[PDB]
Order: sequence, then C-alpha cells, then structure tokens
Amino acid sequence: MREIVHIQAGQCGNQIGAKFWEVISDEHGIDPTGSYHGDSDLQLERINVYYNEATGNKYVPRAILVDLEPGTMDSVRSGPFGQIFRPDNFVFGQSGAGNNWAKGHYTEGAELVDSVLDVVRKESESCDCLQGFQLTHSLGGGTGSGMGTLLISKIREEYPDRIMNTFSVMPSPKVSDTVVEPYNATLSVHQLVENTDETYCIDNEALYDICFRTLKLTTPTYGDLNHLVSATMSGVTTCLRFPGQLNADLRKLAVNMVPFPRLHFFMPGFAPLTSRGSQQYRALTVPELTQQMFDSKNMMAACDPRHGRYLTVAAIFRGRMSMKEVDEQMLNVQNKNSSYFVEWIPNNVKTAVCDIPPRGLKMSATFIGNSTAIQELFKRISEQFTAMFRRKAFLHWYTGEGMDEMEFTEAESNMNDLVSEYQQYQDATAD
Amino acid sequence: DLGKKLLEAARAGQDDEVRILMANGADVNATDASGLTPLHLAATYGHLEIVEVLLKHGADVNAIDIMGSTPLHLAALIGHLEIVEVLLKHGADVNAVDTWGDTPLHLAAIMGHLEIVEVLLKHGADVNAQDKFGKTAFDISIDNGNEDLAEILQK
Ligand SMILES: Nc1nc2c(ncn2[C@@H]2O[C@H](COP(=O)(O)OP(=O)(O)O)[C@@H](O)[C@H]2O)c(=O)[nH]1
Repeated sequence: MREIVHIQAGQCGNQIGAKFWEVISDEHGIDPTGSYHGDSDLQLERINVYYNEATGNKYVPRAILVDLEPGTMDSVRSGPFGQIFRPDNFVFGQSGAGNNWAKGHYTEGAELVDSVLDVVRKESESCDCLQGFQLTHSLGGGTGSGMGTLLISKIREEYPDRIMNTFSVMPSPKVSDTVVEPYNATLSVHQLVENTDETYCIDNEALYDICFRTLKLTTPTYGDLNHLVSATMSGVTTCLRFPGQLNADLRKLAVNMVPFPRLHFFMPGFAPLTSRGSQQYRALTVPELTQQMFDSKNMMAACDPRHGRYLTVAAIFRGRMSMKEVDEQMLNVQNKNSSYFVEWIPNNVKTAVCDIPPRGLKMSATFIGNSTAIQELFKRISEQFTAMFRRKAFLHWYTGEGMDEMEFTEAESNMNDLVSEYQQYQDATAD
Repeated sequence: DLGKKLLEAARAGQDDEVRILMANGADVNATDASGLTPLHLAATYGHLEIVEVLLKHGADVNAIDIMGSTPLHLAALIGHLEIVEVLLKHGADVNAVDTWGDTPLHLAAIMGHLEIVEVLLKHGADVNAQDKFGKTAFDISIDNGNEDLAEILQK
C-alpha cells in the first residue's frame, strides 16, 4: 500500500485542496514549478504517496480538479503552486449547480462523472500499490455534495477493495448564505454512511468561532478558514507522507479507528492556534500542547467531547522533543479522564511522532477523535432538516430533477438511527 | 382558473403577473391543495415587492394551511429579514401554533437566523410557548449548541 490518488471538487473542496497542496508541497520540498528544492531526505522516503514522477525531477501531484462552474479553474491558476498540476487532469464543467444536490447527482454531474472516471482510470493504470482514494469537498452546496456522493458510489462499485477516505466540511447558518443546505447535508450523509470508509468532519461554525474569539479577527474572510483546515490536513496526512510504524497506510489507519462499520465520523483538532503568516516566538511546549489538543477550544467540529466518550483517538506530534514526555502526557490525559473513554476498548489511543514539523511552527500536535459526542453534530442538522422537510420548501428543485422525494425521509430515518447508534455506545459498561 | 397563475407567479418571483392578474379579478388569496396563499410563496422563496404589492391588495397578514403555518412561519424559517420586518409591519402573528407545536421564533431559532429573532422577540415573541415535544424557545438554544441564540433569549 503506497499510492494515494487525490481529488478536489466544488468551490470549498477545490479551495481546501489547493491549500493542502501548498503546505505539503512546501513541507516535502517541491518548488512552485516542480523540482525538488529540499534539504533532508526525510521528505522523499514516502514522497510517492502523493506525487507521480514525470522523469526529469518533475513531481506531478497525482491529483484531479473538477467543478460544474467554468470559473473555479481561474482560482487554480492564481494558486502560487498551481502550475504543477498535470494538464490532462483539468476536467471542468460549464453549467453550474447553484446550491442544488439533485442537479449535481441526477442531472449534470451525471454527465461529467464518466469524464472524471477515465482520468481516474489512467491515474490508477500507473500506480504500483494503489492504496485508496482521498477526497475534499463541502456538504451544503450543490456540486460537491451530490456529484461527490455519486462519484464515490461508482468508484466503490469499480474499486471495492480500496480504502474510501473523505474530508467533508459542514454547513451552518453562521457562514452559509442560502438555506438549501440542511437538505444537501442529509443527502450527503445518507450516501456517506453507506459508501465511505473514513470521514473527517470540519464544521464552519468551529472555524468561525476560532477566527473570532482566538485570532480576534472580527470580520472573518473565506481564506482565514482554508488556512485552519490545511494545517489539520498536513497534521493527519503526516502519517502517510513520512515513514513510521504507526498509521503506515490507510488500511492500518482505519483499523485502529473504526469499531463499527457505520460510525466513522472524526472530529479533528490542532494546537497551537495561529493566524496566517504569524510564527510563534513563545512556541508551545508539551503539557499545554496535549492539554489543549484534547480540550474543545482547538477542535475542528462543533462537538464538545466532554459530553460524549472517545471510542478511539490517534494523536500525532511533529518536531523534535522527548518521546517519554509525549507518551507520559498521553496516558496522563487518559487516566485522569478515564471517565471519557470506553473502558471496553483498551489501548485505544495511539500516538506517533514525526521529525519534520509544520511550517511556521517548531512543535505541533494534531488530533483525530472518533467520539460518541459527534452525534450532537448530527442532532443539529436533523433539526435544521426536520424543520424544513416537514414544510417541503424548495423540494421542486430536487424532486423535479429525477429524484424520489422519499429518498429524503430515507435519509432522516438513516441519520436518526445513526444518532441512536452513537448514543448506544455511550453508556454501555463492560458488563 | 385565475388563482393558479398568481400562486405560481408570486412563487417564481415576478412583477408582471402580480400587477395584472389581480387586475382581472383574480383571487388575491387563492390557495392550492393544502392551503398556501401567494403570500406564503412570495415571502418564502425570497421575493420583496411582491409581498408589498400583495399585502396592500387584500392579502391576509395571518393566513394558515393544513399544518398551521403562516407567512411569518415561512419567512422566519427560510431567512428573509425584510419580509419578516414588512410582514410584521402590517400586524402579523408572532405566537402562532401549528400541528407540530412550533412558533415562528422556534423556526427562526432552529435555522440559526439571529436578527429575525432580534426583531421577532422585540415584537412580542413568547419565550414560554412550547411545542409538541415540550421545549420552550429558550429550550431550543441550550440544545442547539448556539450561544448567540441563547444570549438574545435571556435578554
Ligand atoms: N471554509 C470554507 N467554506 C466554504 C468555502 N466555499 C464554500 N464554503 C461553504 O460551503 C457551502 C456551499 O458553498 P459552495 O462551496 O459554493 O457549494 P458547492 O461547491 O456546490 O459544494 C456554503 O455554506 C459555504 O459556507 C470556502 O472556501 N471555505
């Protein structure tokens, strides 16, 4: 297991994919044009995990970029490291969804899907040990949610033995203009619970809260968040871009993380917290690093884990520090809060350490938390949704595009059983 | 029929079929198969002067349907500030009950539209009005996860 093929679609999804490829193309040492300008070979032992090699010291990001809006691609060309993308891999539609799921799933996405499948095909025809597929998108809009879920379904029925990883973001009436979002959300969840393997959850509400209270940015722009997400992405991909025994490939990653097939919704978190282009003079230590990255003030989804219990956790520390200090603080948080861990799964928190730190930091810490508290995030949507589907607003959009209307209440019964599933494994003692 | 065209006229958002259809004697408040007036549909999907020229042509500023929703239910829920301000300017209802027990403040609160709560409360919203599940309007904010909605409900 080595090669990971990456894909970005939708406004939000393409944006965050760009931020990702920026920070990781710098950390791996690739210059903007596409030649290795690093220092340490630690950045090339597992470089093949995210780049194909065009002969001649050309590191081509094994990636694909899609949108139903013909514009979008412009924001790519202005991306400072955007020329490195392979020409064939640019597949951009020209209709546009306009915040409509069924337009992206049953209508126009149904037309561009087979155009993406062929570039994905010729991407897999040149991979030694193709791991799985790794996607970035958003749930409240039109293109990303729908066309994404359809793509995942077709890849799933053509590649059943390859890991299915998705980095999905959340709508909330704090950043979303329109309010057609509590529909596309529940649809996307309906497909994700049934077709994906791993799934990372990022709430726009959390990023707004962090940008306002911590970073003191009263007027949050739309890149202020992409910074915050790209950081977490480097943190959780460290286990796959650098060598190490823990979380080698994605299969191993899900193995120590997925207790039940459906429950696979994580709540990332990073410490410390910084704005853009602002380094840390008093860079953080260790007890504040782990004392922060397990508190809620640094989590990436609007979910207070102190209400729920952790099923599994995978902590990752980057930089140069003491190993004993790491494992000691880990177990200290564990046993001083053994009331927050399912005692019927033991050895549930796995922590690795990587040498190379992220950019702008000397010591960092990433968090990945499959908690039982994540149901609070799904009890919110099934509230914005049951309050809008009991009224049937905007249903002529979807239903008037080949969609069944009951494929909605299907998703309400599905998610409302999921909530009961996270509540199930919250009070089950080891009897 | 001449009420159908007005119903889908204020729903699709138009200036012409709300100017010279009520001119032919079209039912200004003609409903459909469950009870939506062209004011529910002009306030709902996001249209302005259709609710200013409709609410001055005889539109009931408190009309209901099969489950009990009013034009303020269907404007505080979606999130159109000016349509709730104008719908309240004519004397709408801020404490209307429907078959599931929800009030327009519960719906503007659930959908996280906060200035609609800022004006729905200042125009007399009842924080002690409960629903089919026994939760007040201040009982939506502490279960949501939104502090900015619980700050306006305790002020
Ligand atoms: N953090 C962040 N959120 C975004 C961005 N773009 C869109 N969103 C969110 O995603 C939702 C849908 O917007 P959009 O991306 O245009 O829809 P889509 O591309 O069809 O999925 C909205 O509610 C936004 O809050 C972005 O660049 N950053």
